[PDB]
Amino acid sequence: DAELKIFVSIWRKALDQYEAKTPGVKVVIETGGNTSEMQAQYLNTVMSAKDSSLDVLMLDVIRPAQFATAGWTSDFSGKDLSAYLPTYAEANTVNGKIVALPAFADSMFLYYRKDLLDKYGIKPPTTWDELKEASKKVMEGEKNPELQGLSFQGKAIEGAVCTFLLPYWSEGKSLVKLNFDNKAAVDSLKLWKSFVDDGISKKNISEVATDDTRKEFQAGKVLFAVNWSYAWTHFQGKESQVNDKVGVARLPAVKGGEQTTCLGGWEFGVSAYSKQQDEAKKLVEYLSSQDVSKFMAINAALLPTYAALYKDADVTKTIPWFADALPVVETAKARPVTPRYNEVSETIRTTVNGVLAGVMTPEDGAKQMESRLRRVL
Ligand SMILES: CCCCCCCCO[C@H]1O[C@H](CS(=O)(=O)O)[C@@H](O)[C@H](O)[C@H]1O
Repeated sequence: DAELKIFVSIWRKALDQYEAKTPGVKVVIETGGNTSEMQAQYLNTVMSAKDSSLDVLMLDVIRPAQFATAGWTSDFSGKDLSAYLPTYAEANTVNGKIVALPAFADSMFLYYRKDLLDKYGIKPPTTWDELKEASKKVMEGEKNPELQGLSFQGKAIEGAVCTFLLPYWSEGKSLVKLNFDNKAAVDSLKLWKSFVDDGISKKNISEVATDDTRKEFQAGKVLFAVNWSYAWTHFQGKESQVNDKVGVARLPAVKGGEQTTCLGGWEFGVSAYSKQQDEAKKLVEYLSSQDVSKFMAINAALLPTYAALYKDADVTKTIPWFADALPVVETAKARPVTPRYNEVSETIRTTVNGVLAGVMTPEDGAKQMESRLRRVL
């Protein structure tokens, strides 16, 4: 018997299946913020205070180092992660302890209006330069002041960390020992600024969060969108203007660079302060199972944590492009692994937001970012 509390901020469907096979166990969803940094700030407060209310925590792929070192989670003792994609086995392992079980993979893709590219004879762009030239050509034809060339995240949210690193990684650089490439940091901030200055992105991109990009593209207002796999279900759902009008490509590269992307995804941890440790673990073993991974791929376009589900016939029937997504996820670059990740994120996202709001130049942004990261890495 148990009333379990899960922090998830279609999962209700998965929880109803567990309840239907587990008599005397009911599960209630709890929330605290939309974007991941908001969820982190909240969980820091209640975990710091040893709050026993939550049993299971849905945590971002960037969280296990913090949660492990603070002793905020109950480790899966003797657990083998070898069935999961190795990138997620590694992320959920800290000094040899299994901190959490993978919930779903994720990576950033380029969503595009394949109807608009097709009308203008344009191929999916492989460089930001090709994306600019495509946007200009489509915008000149459409004469549509509501049509944005490129939606990307400029709000001071976790997503803007990812935004900063896409061009940095593309140029072949790494952040981590801190290894700050100033030229590539300014080049990243200049690129995102250049879309606002050129009109290819809207004047207030600094106000745009992950799900703003999702809603605006879904409403038919965006040619090109940087986003995560979950967007797909919404694009092809009942309140979309873009059903059957969406292509998915690897992100453009910077001139002469690689088509790199950011690793994302989430995992289920058990709270160290949970009073229902045994039933919490059993719920997490169900939620991290292959059957539930498959259900979440088909019903919510969450990329699987199991390699085999990428080319499972029921998964590809629903989302054909998942068959091409496995190597993108497998090769995706990771945000720095550190217990102090919240300080890394805070520095990077506020610098991106400031540059895009015009509050600081890319040059001053990069300098201030490097000074702040030095005290943290
Ligand atoms: C039914 C459940 C749907 C939720 C699936 C996507 C959640 C957002 O997660 C993605 O974006 C984060 C940035 S942000 O949007 O929080 O700024 C990244 O950190 C994550 O790694 C990535 O998976």
